[PDB]
Amino acid sequence: GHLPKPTLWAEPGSVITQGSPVTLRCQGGQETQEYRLYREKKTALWITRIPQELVKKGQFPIPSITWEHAGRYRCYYGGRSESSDPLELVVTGAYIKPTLSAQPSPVVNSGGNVILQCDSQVAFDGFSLCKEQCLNSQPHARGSSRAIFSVGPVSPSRRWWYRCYAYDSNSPYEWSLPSDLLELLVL
Amino acid sequence: GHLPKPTLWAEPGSVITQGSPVTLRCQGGQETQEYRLYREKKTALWITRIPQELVKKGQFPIPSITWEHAGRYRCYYGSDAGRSESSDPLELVVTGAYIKPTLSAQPSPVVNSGGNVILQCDSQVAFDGFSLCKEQCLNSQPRGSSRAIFSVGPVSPSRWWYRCYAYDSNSPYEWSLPSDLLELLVL
Repeated sequence: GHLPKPTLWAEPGSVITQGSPVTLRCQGGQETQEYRLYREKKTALWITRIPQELVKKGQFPIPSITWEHAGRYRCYYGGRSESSDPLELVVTGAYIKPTLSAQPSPVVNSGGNVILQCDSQVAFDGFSLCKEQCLNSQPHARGSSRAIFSVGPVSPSRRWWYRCYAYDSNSPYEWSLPSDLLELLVL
Repeated sequence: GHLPKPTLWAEPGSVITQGSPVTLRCQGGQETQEYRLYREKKTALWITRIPQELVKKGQFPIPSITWEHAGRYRCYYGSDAGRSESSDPLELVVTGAYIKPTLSAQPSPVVNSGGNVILQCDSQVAFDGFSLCKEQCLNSQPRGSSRAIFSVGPVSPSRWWYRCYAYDSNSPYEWSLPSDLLELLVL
């Protein structure tokens, strides 16, 4: 027949601060069941610890996330369906926090673009920029562990709040503590 | 080095009524990278008409979307000094190809907070695929014929509007006209 690849998502989201709650949702449609979540590359042990009741409903809750929970996940149901697109679960708070700046400034004209700079006091091969949806960048040419991002066009009609993270690619799903919140003043 | 897989999204979204504009974004680290957008299973000619000015900024606009625009896209950046993995896929859907299905509450649009309700998507003509969208979407199956059943998890006050669609699995990104909006009422 036609078993549509299910939809996988995290609530409240996929980038969650260590110690905090989150619930992985897999839902193909109807009231139920044969949902099967698994982490890519290394079996995730908490999944096996989810009450069949929640699994038929496609709810895989994590009361208190830990670095061990991080990873790329996919789920399916069942004949079976294709695996859902990957959901990368991220935990933050593992390394010192970088600093986020807007060059030249947070104040920018409507429809314009601004360069956001993420600087780390300790070297890293990976940086992330999220808007309270993240962007992933490698370091930038001239900087001692700094990634620079380009955001725009900005518009007043929208909220432009950012935070950036530094991480080691050896474990791409464990990010540093978030940077202070950076608010863009569109004009 | 380390080449972080780019983030690929669409503005204003991945479900666009036929005739409307839509801009697919593929972004990464710097101000300009050699981004490359491509569709799966069938090459997308429209991507080649994109000026290099936009491409370097990772922008790939579609002024007026058509059936031929629907599809599974991914992108990456660099050159064979280093190209990144392809971004997570983005399924670009185009709606309004078929007669709209009817969407109903099973037993009713007014439910107790924390409760679950069954949504039914019915079509006057056979379709092997259905989709339910919260004004994201989860796709379902019938299932000998014509209807789809979706179960929406713990309903909470902290807004619930839905529209459903019908489609052919042999053309999974071309959806029908949307059913009327269905507002759920929490008590």
